[PDB]
Amino acid sequence: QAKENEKKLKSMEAEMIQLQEELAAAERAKRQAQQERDELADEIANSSG
Amino acid sequence: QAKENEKKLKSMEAEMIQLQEELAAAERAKRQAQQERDELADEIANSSG
Amino acid sequence: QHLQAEKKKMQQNIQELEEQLEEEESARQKLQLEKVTTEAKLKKLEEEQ
Amino acid sequence: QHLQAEKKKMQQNIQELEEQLEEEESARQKLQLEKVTTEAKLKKLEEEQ
Repeated sequence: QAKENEKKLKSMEAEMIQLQEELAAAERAKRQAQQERDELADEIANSSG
Repeated sequence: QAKENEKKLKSMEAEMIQLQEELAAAERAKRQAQQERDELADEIANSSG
Repeated sequence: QHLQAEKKKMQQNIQELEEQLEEEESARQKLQLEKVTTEAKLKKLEEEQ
Repeated sequence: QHLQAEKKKMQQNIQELEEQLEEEESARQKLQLEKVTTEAKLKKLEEEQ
């Protein structure tokens, strides 16, 4: 069973690497989302003025 | 060794848990930006347009 | 017989304690990720509001 | 002597596991409290949204 516990850590490593890809893709969209959100926030303010 | 190997699993879980913290916030940022990139955009064409 | 029974009874306690660690760690790993993910979502949910 | 020596090791293993269970269980309880607080706060933001 000790190998099973080690396999769980190794299995989590594969999921951890996969999570990095999701975070990397999400981080790229999050950074771009802030620019689009800030643009709309400032654009909507200019429309009121 | 099973208990020691298990410590590495819980320690490695911090990486997956830490990545999920940034992934959840990064993924949620797209929803907040999309809700504002489209709502304000449609309103910008009505207010600014 | 006392040492054999004690060492045998103590061995069962280690199995019960080891089983509890696996169950406690299994729930802690999922609870820790849920707590961190929920905490990260809370920080992002506040920005959404 | 070999039985008592191995029997005493079981007590040390049980004691060594008790400190781990007490630490893991204590840390797990703290994570559950934070998850409940974050989940409750997240529900308020989601309801307001």
